[PDB]
Amino acid sequence: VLSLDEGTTSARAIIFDRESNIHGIGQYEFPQHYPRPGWVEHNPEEIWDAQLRAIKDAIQSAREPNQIAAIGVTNQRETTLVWDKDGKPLYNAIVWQCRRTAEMVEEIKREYGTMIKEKTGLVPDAYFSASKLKWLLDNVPGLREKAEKGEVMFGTVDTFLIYRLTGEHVTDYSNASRTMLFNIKKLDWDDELLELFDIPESVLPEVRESSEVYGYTKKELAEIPVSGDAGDQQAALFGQAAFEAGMVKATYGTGSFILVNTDKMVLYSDNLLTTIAWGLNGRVSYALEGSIFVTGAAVQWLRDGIKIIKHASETEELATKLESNEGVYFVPAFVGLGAPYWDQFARGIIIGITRGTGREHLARATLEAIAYLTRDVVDEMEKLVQIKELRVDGGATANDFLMQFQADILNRKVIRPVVKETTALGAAYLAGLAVDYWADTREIAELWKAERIFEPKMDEKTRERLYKGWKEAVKRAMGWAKVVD
Amino acid sequence: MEKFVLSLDEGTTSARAIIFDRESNIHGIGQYEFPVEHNPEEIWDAQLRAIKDAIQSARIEPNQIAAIGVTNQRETTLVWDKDGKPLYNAIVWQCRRTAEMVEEIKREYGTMIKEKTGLVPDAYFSASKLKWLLDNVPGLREKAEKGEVMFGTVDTFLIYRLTGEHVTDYSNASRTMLFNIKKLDWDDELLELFDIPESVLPEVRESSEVYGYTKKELLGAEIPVSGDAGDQQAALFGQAAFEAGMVKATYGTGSFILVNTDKMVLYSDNLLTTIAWGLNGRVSYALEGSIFVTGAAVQWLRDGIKIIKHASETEELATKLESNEGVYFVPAFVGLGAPYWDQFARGIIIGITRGTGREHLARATLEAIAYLTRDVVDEMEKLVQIKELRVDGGATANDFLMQFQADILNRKVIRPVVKETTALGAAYLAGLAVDYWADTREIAELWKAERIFEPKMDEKTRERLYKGWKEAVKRAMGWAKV
Ligand SMILES: Nc1ncnc2c1ncn2[C@@H]1O[C@H](COP(=O)(O)OP(=O)(O)NP(=O)(O)O)[C@@H](O)[C@H]1O
Ligand SMILES: Nc1ncnc2c1ncn2[C@@H]1O[C@H](COP(=O)(O)OP(=O)(O)NP(=O)(O)O)[C@@H](O)[C@H]1O
Repeated sequence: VLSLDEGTTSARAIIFDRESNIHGIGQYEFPQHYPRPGWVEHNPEEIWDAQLRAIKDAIQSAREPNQIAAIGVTNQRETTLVWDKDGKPLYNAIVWQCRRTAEMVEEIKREYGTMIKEKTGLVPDAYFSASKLKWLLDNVPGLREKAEKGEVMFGTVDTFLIYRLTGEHVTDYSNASRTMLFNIKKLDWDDELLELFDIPESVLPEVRESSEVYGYTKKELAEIPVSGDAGDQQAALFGQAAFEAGMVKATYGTGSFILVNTDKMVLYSDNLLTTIAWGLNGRVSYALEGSIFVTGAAVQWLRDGIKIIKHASETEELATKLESNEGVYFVPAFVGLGAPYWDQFARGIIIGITRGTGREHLARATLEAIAYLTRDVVDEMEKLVQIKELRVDGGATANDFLMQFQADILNRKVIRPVVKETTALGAAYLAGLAVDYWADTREIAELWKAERIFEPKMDEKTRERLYKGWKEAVKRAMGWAKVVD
Repeated sequence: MEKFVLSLDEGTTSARAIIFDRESNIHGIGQYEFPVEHNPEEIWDAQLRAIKDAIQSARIEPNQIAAIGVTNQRETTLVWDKDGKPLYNAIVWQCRRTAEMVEEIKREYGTMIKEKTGLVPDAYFSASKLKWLLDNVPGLREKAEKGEVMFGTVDTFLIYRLTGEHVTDYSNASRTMLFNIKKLDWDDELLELFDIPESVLPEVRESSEVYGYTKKELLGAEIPVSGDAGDQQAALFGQAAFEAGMVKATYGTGSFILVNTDKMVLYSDNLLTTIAWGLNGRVSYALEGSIFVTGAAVQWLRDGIKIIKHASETEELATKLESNEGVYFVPAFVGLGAPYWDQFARGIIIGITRGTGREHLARATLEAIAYLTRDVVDEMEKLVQIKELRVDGGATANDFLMQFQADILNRKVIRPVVKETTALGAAYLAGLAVDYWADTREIAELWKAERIFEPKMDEKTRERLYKGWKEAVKRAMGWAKV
C-alpha cells in the first residue's frame, strides 16, 4: 500500500506492509506563495509534481507497479482549489493559512454565526473553504460564467490529488466537513450554505466514504485502485488506532491539532470544532477538534527569524539548562490564535525579558508554549468530555523534554507510538480495508505499538502556577493587529 | 608655558580623566574600569592611574594643569575617617537595597520630601543608603557622633583625597535627599527622619569655586580643584546649555534628560526637580527625567540573546527595514517609571510573526531608546516648551537612532563635536573659577556642533508609531505582580 501525505509545506509518499513497516519514502517541498501580508497560496502545479516526483522516491526505494495493493490519500485540509474538465488549475490554491477572506467572513458572521456552526460544526472563520471559494468565483475573471456554464470543478487537496490520479471527482466525509459547506448532520452539502456563499452546485465533488474504491489510476502514470481518503489530521487519528469513542490524538507540526474520536455521538463546543472523523462501513464517526495554528512553527522561527539555533533539536538542551522558565513566556500567535481563542488579530508576544534572559529562556518558552497551547484545547474539551490520555505524533514529539512537560502540565499520560508517519499510516489503513489488505479495524488496532509513555510527575500547585502565567501572557497577546499597522 | 584644565569623570563602570585647552580640544585621555557596590580604593587608583595616562598623552608637566574639575556618578554613598580609609564599600546609586525601607516611609512622608528636595523617594537616592551605613555597618553610628566620620558622594571623596577638604557643590548635594533645594542648606527634617548627625555632612559650596589644592606628592604640582557637579548636570554644562529651556539627553546604559530651568523652580509629578549648579553666587535649577534601561537593551541583544557581536551592528540591521512593521520592544527589565511608575513591569517583544528577524529586534530596540526619551520629553512639554535636544553618550554614534529620535520628537537633535561632555562640563566649571575662560559667554561661542539631525517625518506617521509604543507599554504592565 502506497500513502500520499500531501502536507502544507511538503508532499510525502510512503509505502507500508500489512505489519505497518515502511518500505519506501519520498518527500519534496514546494514554494509557499505570499502575494500579500497574511496571504498564503500554493501553485497546484508545484504541489502536484512534488507529489508524484515524491511517489517515485518511495517507489524507487521499495523495489513493481501492480505489486501495489492500493493508494491512500491525505491532504492539508480546507485549502481550496479550482480546475477545468481537462484538469488544469484555474487559479492558485488558497491555502488554509490564507487570511484574504477574514472580513468577507466577518460581516456574514453576526447574522449567520450560529447557523453556520449548527449545520457544519465550525466556528466561522477564513480558515475553511466556503469563503475561499466565494473569493475565487468573485475575483477570478470568467470563473462564474464557466461554472454556470458547467466547466468548473472545486475541491480540497484530496479531491485534486484524486483527480490527476483517477479522473474521478470525489472527496470523503472528513475533508468535506472542513469546507463549511457540508452539513455534517444531514450528511450532504447544505443548500442554504451554498446560497449564503453563492456557490453553484455544478462545482461540488461527490462525497463518498473514507474506505472506498473511487476509481483506478491511469495505466501510464499499473491500474492501481485509489481506495482511501481522509483529511490529514483525521488520518492521524486512524493511524493511532483511535478507533473508539474517548480516544485522543494530538499532532505536533507547524501547528498542533487535537482530536477526540466520538464516533456515533456529535458533540457541541462553543470554542471548538465538530467535524467528521471518517466514514467507514456505512457508519460515520465524528470528532471534536482543537486546531492550534502555530506551534512547531515557533521552533522554526528560532531557526530562521532571529536565528539563535541551527537545528530544531537544539531546543531540548538549550531549555533543560534552566530549572523553570523564570517568568519568560512566548505566545507565538504569528497569525492570530486558533482554538479556543479565535482571535485573528492576536500577534506573537515574548514577555518577562530581564537583563538575564538568554537563548535558553527563549528555547524553553517556545517548547513550553507548544505544550501550553495543547492544554488550552484539552482543558476546553473537559468542559464537556473526559480526556484520559494523549496518543501523540508529529515532528516535535522527538523532543523528550517537550513530551515530558506536555504530560506534566496536563496531568495525563503522553504516549508516543512506534510509528512516526501516523498520518500516512491512516491513509494506508483506509486504502487497505477497502481492498482486503486487512480484515478488520481490530486486526489493525493490534499492530499499534506504544514506543514510550511519558508519565506526568509534576506537583499540582506547580502546574497551576505555570499555566496561570501562561493565561496571563495570552491575555497580553490579544487584539494587537487592530492596534498596530 | 600654555596651560590646560584636567577633568575627573568618575563614571559608574569606568573612571576617566581628560585634559582640555581653551578650544575644548582634547590633549590627553585616561580611563580604567573598576568592578550593587563599588570599592573606594579600587575606584580611586583606577581613576588615579587614569590621571597619569592623561598627563602623559598630552606631554605636559603638572605645572601646566591650571585647574582640576570633578564630576562623578552621583547619589553613590561613601564613608571614611580622618585620613581617607573607607569604612565600608560604596552603596552605588543602582542599589535597590533600601527599596522596601522607603516604601513604608513612602506614604507617611513622601509628599513632604518632594516638596523639600525635588525627588520622588526611591532606593536610588543617597539618604536611604547612608542611614543604612549608620544602622548596619559594625558600630558606625557610635563613631559618627564623635565627629569621627565624614560622609559624601563620590565627588566629596575625591576632593578629600586630593585636597584635604570636606565639601560638595549644590548639584551633587541636591541628590542626597538631605538637601532642601529651596533653602539651600541641609534640611533639618530630612536628617531627623533618616537618623544622620550633621557632624558628617560636607559643606556645600558653588559648583565653580576653588575648594583647595592638590598635594605635590600626588600630581607633582599644587593644582587647584576648582569645579564640581554631578556628571549628568555637567554634561548639561558641557553642552553649553546655559540658558533656560536648553535640554540635553545622555544616551548610555540608561538615559537621562535635563532641562535647565535656571532662576525658577519647576514642579512635575513624574519628573525630578533638582539643581543644575551654583555659579557666580547663583543657583540654577533643572528638571530631570531618568530611564533605567536604554542602551542596556542593546547590551542585551549581544550579551543576552546574543544576536549581535557589537552594538555597532544595530544600524545596518535596522535600516534594512523602513518601519517596525508592528514589532515593538518595551525593555522594562527592572520596571517602568516616568510616567507609569510600575515596578512590576517587565520586558516584552510583541508583533512577532513568521518573518520577524534580527532586523526587527534591532530596529525595535533603537526605536525603544528613542520612544523612552520622548516619554520624558513629552512630560517636560506638559510644563515647558522643549525646543531642541543636545545629545551625548555612546548610543549617539548610531546615526540611525539619532535621525529617528529627531523624527518622533519633531525636534532638531544636535550631536556636539566634543563627545566626552560630562568631562568637558566639569572642566568649564574648574576653568571658569580660575579665569581660564572668562564667563560662560566665552564658552558658548567656543563650543561647537558636529552634526545636526533634522526632523523629516510626517505628522501622521509620527503619531502612529508612538501610539504603537504606548499600547505596547500597556501590556508590559504589572507582569512581576502576576
Ligand atoms: N526535536 C524537535 N523539537 C522541537 N520542535 C521540533 C523538533 N523536531 C521537529 N520540530 C518541529 O516540528 C515541525 C516539523 O514537523 P512535521 O512532523 O514535519 O509536521 P508537518 O510536516 O508540518 N505536517 P504537514 O502539515 O502534513 O506539512 C517543525 O515546526 C519543527 O520545528
Ligand atoms: N553605535 C551604537 N548604537 C547603539 N547603541 C550603542 C552604540 N554604541 C554603544 N551603544 C550602547 O549604548 C551604550 C554606549 O554608551 P556609552 O557612553 O559607551 O555607555 P557607558 O560607557 O555605560 N556610559 P558612562 O559609564 O556614563 O561613561 C552602551 O550601553 C552600548 O550598549
